[PDB]
Amino acid sequence: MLEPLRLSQLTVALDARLIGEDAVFSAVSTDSRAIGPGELFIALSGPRFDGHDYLAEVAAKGAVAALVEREVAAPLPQLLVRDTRAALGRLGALNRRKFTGPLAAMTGSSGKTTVKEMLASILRTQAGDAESVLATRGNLNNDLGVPLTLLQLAPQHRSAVIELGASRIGEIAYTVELTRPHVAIITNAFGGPEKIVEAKGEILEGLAADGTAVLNLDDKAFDTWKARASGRPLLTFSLDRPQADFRAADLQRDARGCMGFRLQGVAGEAQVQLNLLGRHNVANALAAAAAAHALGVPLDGIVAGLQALQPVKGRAVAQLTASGLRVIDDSYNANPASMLAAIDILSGFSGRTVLVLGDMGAEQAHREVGAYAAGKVSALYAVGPLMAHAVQAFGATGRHFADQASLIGALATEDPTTTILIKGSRSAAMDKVVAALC
Repeated sequence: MLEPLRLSQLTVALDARLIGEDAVFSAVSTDSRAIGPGELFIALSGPRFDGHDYLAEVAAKGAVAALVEREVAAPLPQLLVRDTRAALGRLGALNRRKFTGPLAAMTGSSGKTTVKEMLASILRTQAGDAESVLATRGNLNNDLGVPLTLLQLAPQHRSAVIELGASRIGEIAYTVELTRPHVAIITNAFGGPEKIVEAKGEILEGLAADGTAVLNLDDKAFDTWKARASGRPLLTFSLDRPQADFRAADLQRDARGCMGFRLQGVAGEAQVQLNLLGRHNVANALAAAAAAHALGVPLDGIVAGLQALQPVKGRAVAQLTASGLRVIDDSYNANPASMLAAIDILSGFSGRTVLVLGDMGAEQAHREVGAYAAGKVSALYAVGPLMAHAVQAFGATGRHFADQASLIGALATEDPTTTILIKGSRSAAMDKVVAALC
């Protein structure tokens, strides 16, 4: 928060009644399992629990008051409102309006998180100060996550990078109104494909008349979004089109498989080597570049921020071993969805490819993973009792191993130009296989 807030001064803003003594809070929590002294507890009703049941617990941990939508017959002061979700929203908006620094917001696919992390890297590198830039923590990006994020804005922040997510029409329109960005980015596009396009376009309505929209010229929804931008300043990005404001030429993988390119367009020209796999991440880099340009960052800061960004440990971390093997460490976690994506990542390499799996934390889901890999990778090597079903479904170039030591022994024979991707749920400990090779 920009400053502490007093209960009696929020009755107008929140249309609330104060019950009990006045109090001053300096942060908020929506969870009695993570609250401490000085904090306002906000009681939310959910599908499993009701925050209103935990007033004794928050009071004993030092919460100064509770925001509630019914009066509990209570161990601390209550600020009573009609809707605690809506009141949280108002508190987010209220705190945002005390923040005077540059603020960008982004939505689209899961690419939005990557654009957030790219842009945050750019801003923090340019500033030489990571704590001076606020960015949405994880995916705290919905009708609750956005205002909780805006409530983190504090006197040390000089700029902010907010992610907005949606699973319905109206959600982004609500949160972007709280957020009021100077720059809004849509990476790409509920009730169907046109509903998705309408939802993502809501981010543009949160811009002022001179706010900048960052749009993908390659997206089928470009025309619709440009129309909805209604004349606001626009920066475009493309992998294909010479007229886009931000462009990439000479896309090339380095030895790890990480994408490099030549940035072109209105910020100038420069070579950029990312530490990330995938052609689509070049497009995310262009969107981050455009947003940073709009916020005043020079070419060399854009380049340095993009090259500084590292993948999260155990999440598609590509690297070369001493023996010239390409190893993609995806060993953090796994489920059916993420297995399928990993297979598709590995399928983009042209040499021998080897998918290396441990059990997902049933037997049909393992069959489905094995069968989906057939036709996309050269071999499937796996360990774990459930993964026998994957190997069997995959076919004759699959191998099942009775333990990690024999799996590692097989992999130690793989030759340069081969690419290996290692993945399992946290319980499989496939990070040990990565450690043995790297």
